[PDB]
Amino acid sequence: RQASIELPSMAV
Amino acid sequence: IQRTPKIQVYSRHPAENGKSNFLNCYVSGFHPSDIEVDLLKNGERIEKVEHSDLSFSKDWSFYLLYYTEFTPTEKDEYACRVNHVTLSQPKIVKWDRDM
Amino acid sequence: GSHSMRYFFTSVSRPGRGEPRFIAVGYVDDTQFVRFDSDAASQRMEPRAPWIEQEGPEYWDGETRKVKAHSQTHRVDLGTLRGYYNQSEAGSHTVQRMYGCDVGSDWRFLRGYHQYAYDGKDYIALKEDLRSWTAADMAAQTTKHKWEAAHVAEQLRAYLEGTCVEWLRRYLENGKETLQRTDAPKTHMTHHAVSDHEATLRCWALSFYPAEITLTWQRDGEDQTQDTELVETRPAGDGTFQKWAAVVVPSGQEQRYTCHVQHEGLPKPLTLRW
Ligand code: NA
Repeated sequence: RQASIELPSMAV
Repeated sequence: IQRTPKIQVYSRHPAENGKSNFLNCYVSGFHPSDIEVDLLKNGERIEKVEHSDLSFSKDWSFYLLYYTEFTPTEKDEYACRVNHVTLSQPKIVKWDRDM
Repeated sequence: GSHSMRYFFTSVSRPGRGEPRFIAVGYVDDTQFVRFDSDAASQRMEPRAPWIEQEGPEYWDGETRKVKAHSQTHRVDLGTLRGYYNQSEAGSHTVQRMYGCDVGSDWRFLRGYHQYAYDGKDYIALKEDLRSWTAADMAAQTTKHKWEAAHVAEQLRAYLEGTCVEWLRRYLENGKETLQRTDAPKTHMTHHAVSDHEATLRCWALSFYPAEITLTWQRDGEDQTQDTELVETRPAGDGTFQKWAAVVVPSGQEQRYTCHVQHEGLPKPLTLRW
C-alpha cells in the first residue's frame, strides 16, 4: 500500500 | 551521472538440446534509463521478446530483464545485443551454457 | 527471516517527444506485486502477484488515484528542477523516488526510508530518525525548507512506522505460500580446462529464494579471494534466483579448494568439493 500524503505537499 | 550497463546472458533452466527453455538477458547498473536490448539467434533479431518493468537499485542505477521462449540446439548461436548512450557501438554478449 | 516493502517511481522528460513517461513498481522482499505505466493500456495500478488479487475495488481505486497523482507531481518537479539548476528545456532529465520499510523476524519495525534523486544522483533523503532531512547540495536546501514547512517528515514517519508495517504483514500472511517460503539452492560444481597449466572450478547455486546468498571459496580451509570471479545474483524469470562463483587453480591442486554456500533455506551451510 502506497503512502496517503497529499502529493502537492511533497513537490520539490 | 551516466553509468554503463552490466550484461548477463543465460537460460532459466539448465540447457538440454531439443527441450524448450527461456533465454534471459539481464541488464543492470545503467543510467540514464534509455536502453536498447535485442536477443539474437544466429545473428538475427528475435521478434517475440518481453521485458520486466523498469526498476532501480540503492545507487539509483536501473535494471531490466529481457526474455524469450526458445529451444536450444548443438548448432545454434544465441546472443544479446545492447546499445546505450555510454556505449560507442552496440555490445554483443554470446550465450554460454556454462555461464 | 527479515522482510521489506518498497515502492520505486521513475519519471523521464523527453522534450520534443511529448510529455514525461512515468513507471511505478512495488515489491515485497524480491517479489514484484504491483505496477503502473503511464503509457500502458489500463491506466490503473495492476496486479503482478496472485495474492494481491485478494484486494477489493476500493484498494485498486485508491492505489490508482495515488499513483496518478504521483505522476502529476513528478511532471511539476521536472520543471521546478530545471529552474533550480538553470538548465534549458532541450535536454532529457530523470526524477526518481523510493520509499518503504524493513521489519525483522518478529515482523516488527526496523527502519524506514524515503529518498529522491535527480539525473542519477542524490537530491534529498529522509534520515534514519524519520524527523530530519539530508539535502545533497545547495539547490536541495530550497526543497528541505518547503518540506519542513509542510510537515512532510511527520506524515512520512506515521506511514513508515504504521501503515507500511501493517500492510507488509497483511501481504506476508495473504501470500504465505510463496512469500514466506525458502527455496534452498540446488548446487553443483563444474570443471573447465583453460590449458595444461590451470583449470577453472565453478560453484553454482540455482532455483533459490529469497535472493540473499553468500558463495565463498576456501583453499585448505582458508578464505580465497585472489583469482576468483563472482557474478551478480540474477533473476531466473520464474520467481527464483541464480548465482555462481569461480576460481582459477593450478592443475593437480583442485582438491585443495572448497566452495561454501550460505542461504536462509539451508539449516547449515553447504561445502562443495570437486
Ligand atoms: Na496509505
